Amino acid sequence: ENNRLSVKLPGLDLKNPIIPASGCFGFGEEYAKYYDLNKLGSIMVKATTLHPRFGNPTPRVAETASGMLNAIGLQNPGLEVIMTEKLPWLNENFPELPIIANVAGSEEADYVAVCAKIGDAANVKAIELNISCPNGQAFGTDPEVAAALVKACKAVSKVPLYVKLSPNVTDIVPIAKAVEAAGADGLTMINTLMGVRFDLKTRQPILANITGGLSGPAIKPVALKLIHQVAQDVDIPIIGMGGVANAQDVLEMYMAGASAVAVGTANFADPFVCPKIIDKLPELMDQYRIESLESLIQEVKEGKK
Amino acid sequence: ENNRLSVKLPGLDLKNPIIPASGCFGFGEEYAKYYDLNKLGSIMVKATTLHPRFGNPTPRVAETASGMLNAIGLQNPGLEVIMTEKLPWLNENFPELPIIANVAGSEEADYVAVCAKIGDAANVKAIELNISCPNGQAFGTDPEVAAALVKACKAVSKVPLYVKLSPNVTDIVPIAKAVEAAGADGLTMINTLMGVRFDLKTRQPILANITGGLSGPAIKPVALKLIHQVAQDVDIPIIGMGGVANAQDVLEMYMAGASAVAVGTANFADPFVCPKIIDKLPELMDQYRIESLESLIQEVKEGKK
Amino acid sequence: SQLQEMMTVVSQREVAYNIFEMVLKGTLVDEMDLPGQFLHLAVPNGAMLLRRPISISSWDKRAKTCTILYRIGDETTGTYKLSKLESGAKVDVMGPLGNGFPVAEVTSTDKILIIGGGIGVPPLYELAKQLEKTGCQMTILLGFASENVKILENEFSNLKNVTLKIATDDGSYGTKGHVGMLMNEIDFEVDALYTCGAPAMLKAVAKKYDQLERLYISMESRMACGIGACYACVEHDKEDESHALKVCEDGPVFLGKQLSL
Amino acid sequence: SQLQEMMTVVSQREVAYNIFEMVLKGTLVDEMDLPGQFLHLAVPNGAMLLRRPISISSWDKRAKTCTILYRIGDETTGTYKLSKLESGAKVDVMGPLGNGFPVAEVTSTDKILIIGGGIGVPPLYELAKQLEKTGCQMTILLGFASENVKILENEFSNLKNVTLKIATDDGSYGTKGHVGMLMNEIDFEVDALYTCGAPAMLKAVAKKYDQLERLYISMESRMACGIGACYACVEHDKEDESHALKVCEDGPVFLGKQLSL
Ligand SMILES: Cc1cc2nc3c(=O)[nH]c(=O)nc-3n(C[C@H](O)[C@H](O)[C@H](O)COP(=O)(O)OP(=O)(O)OC[C@H]3O[C@@H](n4cnc5c(N)ncnc54)[C@H](O)[C@@H]3O)c2cc1C
Ligand SMILES: Cc1cc2nc3c(=O)[nH]c(=O)nc-3n(C[C@H](O)[C@H](O)[C@H](O)COP(=O)(O)OP(=O)(O)OC[C@H]3O[C@@H](n4cnc5c(N)ncnc54)[C@H](O)[C@@H]3O)c2cc1C
Ligand SMILES: Cc1cc2nc3c(=O)[nH]c(=O)nc-3n(C[C@@H](O)[C@H](O)[C@@H](O)COP(=O)(O)O)c2cc1C
Ligand SMILES: Cc1cc2nc3c(=O)[nH]c(=O)nc-3n(C[C@@H](O)[C@H](O)[C@@H](O)COP(=O)(O)O)c2cc1C
Ligand SMILES: O=C(O)c1cc(=O)[nH]c(=O)[nH]1
Ligand SMILES: O=C(O)c1cc(=O)[nH]c(=O)[nH]1
Ligand code: FES
Ligand code: FES
Repeated sequence: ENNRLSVKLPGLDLKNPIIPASGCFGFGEEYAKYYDLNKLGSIMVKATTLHPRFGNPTPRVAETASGMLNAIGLQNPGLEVIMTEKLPWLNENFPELPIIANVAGSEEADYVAVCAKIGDAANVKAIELNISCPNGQAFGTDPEVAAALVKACKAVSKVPLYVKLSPNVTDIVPIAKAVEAAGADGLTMINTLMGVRFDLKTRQPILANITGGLSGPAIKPVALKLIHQVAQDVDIPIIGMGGVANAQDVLEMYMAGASAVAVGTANFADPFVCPKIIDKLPELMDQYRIESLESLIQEVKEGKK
Repeated sequence: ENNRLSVKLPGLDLKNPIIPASGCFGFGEEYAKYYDLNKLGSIMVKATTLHPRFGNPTPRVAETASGMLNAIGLQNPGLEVIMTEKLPWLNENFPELPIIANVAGSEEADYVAVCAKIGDAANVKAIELNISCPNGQAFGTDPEVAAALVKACKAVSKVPLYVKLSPNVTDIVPIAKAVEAAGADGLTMINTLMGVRFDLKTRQPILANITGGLSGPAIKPVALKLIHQVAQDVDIPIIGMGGVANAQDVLEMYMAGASAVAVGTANFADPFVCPKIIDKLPELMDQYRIESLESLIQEVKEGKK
Repeated sequence: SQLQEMMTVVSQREVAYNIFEMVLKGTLVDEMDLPGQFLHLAVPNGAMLLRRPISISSWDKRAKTCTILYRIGDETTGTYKLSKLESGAKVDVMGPLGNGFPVAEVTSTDKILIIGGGIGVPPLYELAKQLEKTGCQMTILLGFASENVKILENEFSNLKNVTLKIATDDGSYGTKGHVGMLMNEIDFEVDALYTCGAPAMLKAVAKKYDQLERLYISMESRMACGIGACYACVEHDKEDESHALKVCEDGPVFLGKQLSL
Repeated sequence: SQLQEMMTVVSQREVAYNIFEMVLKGTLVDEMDLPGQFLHLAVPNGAMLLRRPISISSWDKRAKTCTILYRIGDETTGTYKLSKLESGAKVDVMGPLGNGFPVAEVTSTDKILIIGGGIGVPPLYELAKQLEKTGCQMTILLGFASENVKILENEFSNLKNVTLKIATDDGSYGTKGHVGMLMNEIDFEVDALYTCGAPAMLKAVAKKYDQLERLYISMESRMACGIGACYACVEHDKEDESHALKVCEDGPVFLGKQLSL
């Protein structure tokens, strides 16, 4: 890549700010067949839990206008398998690709166990605390509760801790502040909103889980609102996500206050969406008077109040 | 119309369940040029405030994927003008069209003044309390506060009181229950979610108000989730809205638990969307084994737990 | 019937840098009579629900066609997707809409001034065509950012009793500069003015001819419904305190100064 | 290159009640070799991002084309919008994808049974064409809800060493009833079975031939990514406790009983 696209975030020295979002890229195996994963700034792999999980019954996905619903249920092979097979595979093929490990769980002790171990993996450069799984969340809706968790995990993590916020709250500001004061090195947002779809013939919800998480271009305006809201009073970097489908969106996230950008749902529509964005980015920057993304971050940051 | 489409709701004897949503139909004058407003079950006119309001600076609208943002700012000519000109116009041309009056304000006393008067209008058959304006809301996020307001307005209203809920909350259930216990005859939901859009050239938000309300097909899954959630434990009817663009959507709202359906944003895309839905509805019902919407409501209601 | 129709694309060609000229054919042309009215076109993308408001540049009564000139943005805009339409493609159209330019209320002995710039120039073409059928003097002053953007010159100068003056900011073709420079040169006594262009240009025109009674300004705004129901496209009347004017229903065109209906 | 391509629509005709047959032309046909593989097609609507997974029914190597048979829903579905495509229109395609039917590992002396029903019938056509090139007995049992839905009969019976039996639930054409009735009649000793259809039908087949080693079942599921990364299209392995199988990568086709890889 080139200098104009590089950003420095805690634990993350990215060649470009394009990072596939958690749960949308597996552990990189499938998309490696499509293109050189080294073209990416980093990857946010699927949620890892202390114990392997099958997940929710099927159907697990549904389509909505400019978005989709999912209720996978945090399926993953467990920490042991992820530590011995998944992460090593990425480290063996793509040694220089920094990876962000997504961590989830049903209770504090579960989060703690994973955070304390997952950092041993040479290629894991940061942890993304998933306190926001929709269908996670019972930890992302109360500031004091979220803070308690973050503090505990921070005390045991060997790598920087990024916290993934939920958009399903009345006021995200108190939650963000609390999490920052508790020791979080950065934030990532947003996880999905909650939605439902009904099958007219059966009169029953399409998803077996009834409710699911809503993602895609449809939620971009909400993601921007929240990122912008949180950026106005947090002193730690934010990696934004929610409806990014092209380079223009990436730039819009920057205007909102993000430092790097994750792409989720778009990979399903177009498996080459990430490399495309990376390629179109410099042209777009030229057109909008942007010398480097590093300069854009600072410019948006000082143009506050 | 015909029997299969008629629904009986407090104060509302609708020929069909299609009602244009508040702020998307003005006071009916403009769309009357397009078609006979008598084809509609009812109309939800623009918010009325004690004092006339100009609203927010422009731009007031923006487009998003499968939706749009708006920050009109509650512009309306005031109660006096609405009582003497707007409502009388509808009563003179369409005497048999029941109308739902949307009420808003900055404080309890404002809501109270409007609710106490607006019911005098012969054609106003119900009041829709707007405690949810995004950009309203400072009343729709706390159960006790919402309840206090609803109780006061209910004591002064001569017509049934329907309360419009906000989707921008952590848990809508407590708010719904509180509002029901306070005397509300029914509920309508949802109002808009909050979003933002940035102009790449100016690096500034497109809307002058910065934030706006997000509506359109994009928010349908969220509307269904909430309606379904609330319907499981409220004993009063719900008029649903959020992303309805066709007859299939109307039926989906019914499966979720709504008794009638409002259509907002779709009118902008297609000014004949309402009459079209009304016409296509019977065919669709045939196909999905529905004899009457009145029977569908009961069926969905007893198929609970 | 008379409000919406699936018009047919007769042709679509790019006439200037990123500016397309589309010729539509349909019965809606029959309702057209006033210049400055607009069409609310629907984008061929289900994710883009808001119709784009574009003024009618001209129409052929006998041929049953109407012509619109419009600028496109990047791959993510609707105008871009609109410009991809071939011959025979259908376009969902809402119109004619809005209050047009007051034409049939002027003598055949008046000195008319028509000022335009950029994409505000198109509706002014049908204005001249309608005024040529009446009689007297017309002096059109058109301004552009660059020659690369210059449109409708060939057909404007092809009009009788018309005096055309072109100006260009940087990419020079005519007189170097802005339309404000041309306004300074004109000697004759103007009895009516018609303008349509960038807010900055409209400000210069309204300021220079502050007390010209027949000063018509065609405005632009972000719209949604396009018929006056949403209250999105609002402007202030004779000063902040008064009525609220909708650019889609009361406008596009209004009376003098910083807006009077 | 070899994973995605903007294929061209050679033709598209409705062959049965709401069932279309589309013939696509493109280089992707070169990678095709196994029957039962699928194509992930993109809907011509920006608001519908999820690609629809449709099996390949057959392909012509020399002509560089592939043919897919698919059912459409109402105005709001993507298949509906897909069926509106004319000759020359482009279709965004991802494929070949999935594990196909194991063909080149059977003798020219085996008794083959192929059971199909409804929209599960299409991929089974290329299966027979590939097995005809090998040699031995093939007995295809096809079931449909009604004659109005019946597809591919003319080309199935146009195959050598093939014995075709059609059944129809209500709208009778062949033997009145379900495929379960046909299964009861067959006398010969089957050495391999290939099935693709409704979950109910697949259950009857797997139950009747519980211990048939070479029992291949082509499965359906709600998908998203189509390559095995999203974990949406998941199924259970040899009993609940074991591995999780993805119908898009490990499948569509799996081994016997209520699923074994
Ligand atoms: C009454 C009227 C007449 C017009 N006549 C013409 C004309 O004859 N020729 C011409 O080239 N342009 C004209 N415009 C401007 C034209 O409508 C916008 O440039 C165009 O709608 C921008 O759409 P987009 O395809 O770029 O979409 P996007 O940029 O993706 O934006 C999507 C939404 O933003 C709205 N929007 C974005 N920018 C503008 C803008 N500057 N003004 C208004 N709406 C905007 C779009 O209409 C749409 O609803 C007119 C505007 C108005 C209000
Ligand atoms: C491996 C595989 C092969 C298939 N092969 C064929 C074939 O050859 N011919 C054929 O007619 N059908 C086939 N199907 C079923 C076909 O994919 C669905 O009928 C179709 O995707 C439904 O899309 P829709 O256009 O109706 O959209 P909508 O109903 O609007 O639904 C939108 C979303 O729902 C998904 N969806 C809805 N119903 C189904 C369903 N029953 N199964 C799977 N996805 C669904 C769509 O794929 C899409 O992502 C196959 C399915 C799979 C998994
Ligand atoms: C299929 C699917 C699975 C997901 N699984 C996770 C997950 O494991 N952990 C997590 O933090 N987020 C998960 N996400 C959510 C995000 O990675 C992401 O925030 C996203 O959905 C919002 O951005 P997008 O619109 O680009 O998808 C998942 C999303 C999808 C669609
Ligand atoms: C332009 C605009 C103005 C609106 N004004 C109001 C209003 O006056 N009062 C109110 O209760 N809701 C208002 N709404 C919101 C709703 O009527 C409605 O809940 C809607 O946006 C959600 O449904 P929809 O997706 O069908 O639009 C407004 C919506 C729009 C788009
Ligand atoms: O695994 C899932 O279902 C899941 C997890 C999460 O954090 N968010 C989401 O949308 N899906
Ligand atoms: O007038 C507005 O801006 C408005 C009011 C309201 O209740 N909701 C909305 O989306 N817009
Ligand atoms: S576009 Fe709706 S009031 Fe003008
Ligand atoms: S479609 Fe994503 S894992 Fe199968």
